[PDB]
Amino acid sequence: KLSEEQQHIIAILLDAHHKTYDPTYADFRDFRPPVRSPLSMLPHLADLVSYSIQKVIGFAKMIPGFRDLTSDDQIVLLKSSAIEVIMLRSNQSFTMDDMSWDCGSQDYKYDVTDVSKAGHTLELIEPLIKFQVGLKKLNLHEEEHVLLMAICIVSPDRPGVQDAKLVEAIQDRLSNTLQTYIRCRHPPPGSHQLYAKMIQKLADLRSLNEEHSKQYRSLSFQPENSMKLTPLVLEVFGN
Amino acid sequence: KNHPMLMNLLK
Ligand SMILES: [O][C]([C][C]C([O])=O)[C]OC1=[C][C]=C(C2345B678B9%10%11B6%12%13B96%14B%109%15B%1172B932B437B%1285B%1363C%14%1527C2=[C][C]=C(C([O])(C(F)(F)F)C(F)(F)F)[C]=[C]2)[C]=[C]1
Repeated sequence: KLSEEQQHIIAILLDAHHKTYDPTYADFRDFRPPVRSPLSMLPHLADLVSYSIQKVIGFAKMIPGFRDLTSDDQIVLLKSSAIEVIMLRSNQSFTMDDMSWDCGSQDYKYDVTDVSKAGHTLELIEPLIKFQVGLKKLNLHEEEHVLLMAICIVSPDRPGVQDAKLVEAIQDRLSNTLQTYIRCRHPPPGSHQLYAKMIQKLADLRSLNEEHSKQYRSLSFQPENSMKLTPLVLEVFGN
Repeated sequence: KNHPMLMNLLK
């Protein structure tokens, strides 16, 4: 049975997502323009990631209990989850019609070629597409999508976490909300093993995060590429 | 380990 507290948690996270995800993509005009061995898409996609980081921080701040953590722990959690939550939240714009992230317009529709033109390789891009396809196929309720993003952010095993017991206590409240939501509100057959499949997406994200950081380190080690990043991206992903 | 932009966005 979904308790009053669990229904409240879901309502907060749905509101938080509403306040931090703009399905009109209006702000994309502000980024450096996309250009389709030159990394022609790096300025645009770095600006897009920088913008997305700001949205993920805004969502995180509204997760019940996140503000009770120390500043150090909030920082560790956001730095370690940012690319994973961006990959998750990007699934909303992903389409299996042509395996692209379609942000409202042809200029802002990104395929595997565009991602390679920001400097990433098939080692990341192939499993990233497989993740987007597998997540899209779960046909998550919006409630499950926002819970999964929150559980991803509040992970007690991230490196450098200090108060791992409090992080785990916050995450457990979200995990039990999600498990009870699936059991009470997701009708079969779509609910079949859904919680385990969602946790599997969190394990897939760790692998994607490790590969992203490897390729980010390689690309940002070249100062000509670092010059095209943003200050926020350099702070979050490293310098 | 100075994260002034993150710190500032966190409040
Ligand atoms: O959900 C929003 C709008 C809703 C709202 O209003 O918020 C919809 O937007 C989107 C935001 C992000 C993406 C993505 B999608 B996966 B493909 B990769 B990653 B996600 B991120 B871009 B596309 B690339 C992405 C990526 C690019 C650059 C680096 C890079 O490594 C770089 F640039 F290559 F060096 C970086 F350093 F990290 F940037 C890493 C990853 C799509 C849509």
